[PDB]
Amino acid sequence: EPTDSGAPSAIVMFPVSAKPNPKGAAMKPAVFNHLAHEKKIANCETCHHTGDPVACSTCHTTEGKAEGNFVTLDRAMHATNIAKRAKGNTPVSCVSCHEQQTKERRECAGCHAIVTPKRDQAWCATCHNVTSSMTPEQMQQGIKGKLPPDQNEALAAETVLNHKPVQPLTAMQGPYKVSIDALADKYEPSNFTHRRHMASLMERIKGDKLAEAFHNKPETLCATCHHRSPLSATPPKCGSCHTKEIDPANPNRPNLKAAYHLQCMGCHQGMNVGRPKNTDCTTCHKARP
Ligand code: HEC
Ligand code: HEC
Ligand code: HEC
Ligand code: HEC
Ligand code: HEC
Ligand code: HEC
Ligand code: HEC
Ligand code: HEC
Ligand code: HEC
Repeated sequence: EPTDSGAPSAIVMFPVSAKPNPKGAAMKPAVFNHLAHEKKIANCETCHHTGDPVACSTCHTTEGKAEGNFVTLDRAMHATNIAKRAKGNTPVSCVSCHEQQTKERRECAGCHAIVTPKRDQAWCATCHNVTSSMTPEQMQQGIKGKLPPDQNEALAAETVLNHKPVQPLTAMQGPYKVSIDALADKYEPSNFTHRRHMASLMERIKGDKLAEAFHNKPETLCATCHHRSPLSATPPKCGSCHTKEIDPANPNRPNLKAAYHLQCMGCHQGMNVGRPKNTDCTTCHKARP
């Protein structure tokens, strides 16, 4: 399948710099699947914000220059907080649109209302992924904008085709139900439908390639809720980090009650759950007669 646009189906993107880089001091080049993107975004100018479709690096070099308003390659590819242009087009970055996706799509917006992205090495590597078949020489030529289109296409194509998404933990790999009773007092324990929740959440995003590329560890989705602890099938209790009472030390951290409310309710509201509403108290935990 060829692209409508006439662009290569997948493209390797290099760190175009005014500073010579004989040692290849750089991030691993990024492979952009143009075909898959263009099939999801009809407006070519959403990305090619100046109109004519040309490499962003023609204007956005690592150092920045006149043609790009000194907006560097780093900024053009990872900007967040991009201001809405009063007139004309509001450019997008790779990161901002991806971020847009998690906030605008109901199936993404529940977990992403409660997830604080790590944006660690694994996150960088999702984009910075050119096949290891790329040689230092090819790296040098791409940097100089002298890599032949056929070699670029071939490196990009190999990258796309050699990708194998990670096998996540099944909902059967987590507990079926969890009696959340760490604070049981005025109400009964909340009998959480742990497995049903996980399974419903995963089904809604099954096959999404953006989601699959960035959820790249078997337990990543478990970290949605079990955050700030090593990826694991048996994470520590919320109660191990969240104190019953506001802890006067480190710091502003929600106490346990708020941790549960903010987390459970935060997702429900993020993916517009019909029930329970945050005011449906006995739906999550029956009042104690
Ligand atoms: C896709 C959404 C990306 C993620 C996440 C990260 N980067 Fe990136 N960045 C990506 C592209 C398309 C490009 C341009 C092509 C290239 O690889 O050069 C870049 C550019 C950079 C650069 C500038 C070039 C360089 O000197 O190698 C750097 C320094 C860079 N990116 C760093 C970086 C880091 C550290 C990231 C994780 C925290 C990261 N990027 C994620 C797109 C994407
Ligand atoms: C963002 C999700 C994209 C949309 C939608 C479209 N394109 Fe694109 N294209 C974009 C990038 C990030 C790249 C790689 C540029 C790089 O630095 O290598 C491009 C590249 C092209 C090109 C090749 C430019 C060249 O290297 O000189 C062409 C001809 C092109 N794109 C055409 C094109 C058309 C017509 C679009 C709508 C059908 C379109 N693109 C949308 C990403 C984005
Ligand atoms: C030169 C003809 C351009 C090409 C090709 C690309 N960009 Fe660009 N970019 C250019 C200018 C002159 C400016 C500033 C315009 C203004 O409204 O200020 C921009 C700025 C951006 C930004 C916004 C940065 C921010 O507001 O902080 C982004 C994210 C951006 N550009 C992205 C981008 C991408 C991804 C490109 C290829 C698909 C690309 N630009 C090409 C000029 C030029
Ligand atoms: C919205 C306007 C986008 C822009 C800007 C960029 N990407 Fe993107 N990304 C977008 C969607 C909707 C998807 C899913 C496409 C589909 O098949 O469903 C993707 C996903 C990716 C992926 C994951 C899969 C793959 O192609 O490897 C990668 C790593 C990716 N996007 C990279 C990427 C880079 C490097 C970008 C700037 C050059 C970039 N994307 C911009 C939507 C948007
Ligand atoms: C809970 C079951 C999730 C759903 C459904 C979706 N995502 Fe997700 N995502 C989740 C977690 C816990 C993480 C890890 C954060 C970090 O520590 O790395 C992520 C991460 C992403 C990312 C990368 C981080 C970022 O750039 O913000 C992307 C781009 C992403 N997720 C996209 C995404 C999309 C498009 C979804 C709907 C189709 C989606 N996610 C659903 C957990 C969950
Ligand atoms: C699910 C989305 C919730 C909604 C809606 C409400 N609560 Fe909640 N609550 C939730 C959890 C998972 C827990 C932990 C239960 C425990 O035993 O560990 C709590 C806890 C409380 C508590 C403390 C425990 C108790 O006294 O038994 C209080 C008093 C409480 N919740 C009050 C409360 C009120 C009044 C709500 C409606 C306005 C309400 N909760 C909604 C989950 C959820
Ligand atoms: C939010 C939607 C969750 C996701 C996604 C996962 N889990 Fe979970 N889990 C979460 C809560 C609120 C609870 C209660 C914790 C507490 O301290 O009250 C749990 C608990 C567990 C446990 C403990 C079971 C037991 O004590 O009976 C385990 C072992 C567990 N969770 C595993 C687990 C795995 C492996 C996940 C991904 C497949 C996963 N959880 C996701 C809420 C959330
Ligand atoms: C220690 C290893 C943690 C465990 C286990 C849990 N959480 Fe946590 N969480 C912890 C920190 C250090 C922080 C504060 C971060 C900061 O910005 O101050 C929190 C924060 C929360 C919050 C607020 C929103 C957030 O940033 O994610 C909530 C809603 C929350 N935590 C909920 C929560 C739940 C329900 C837990 C068990 C499933 C849980 N946390 C465990 C660190 C620790
Ligand atoms: C998204 C990441 C969620 C988190 C965190 C929690 N819930 Fe949830 N819940 C979620 C969905 C999307 C729905 C609607 C139905 C669907 O699957 O599409 C619900 C539903 C509930 C309900 C009713 C059905 C049930 O399975 O019991 C309850 C009572 C409920 N949720 C409780 C609950 C609690 C106590 C949570 C934190 C421990 C919690 N949910 C987190 C999405 C997500």
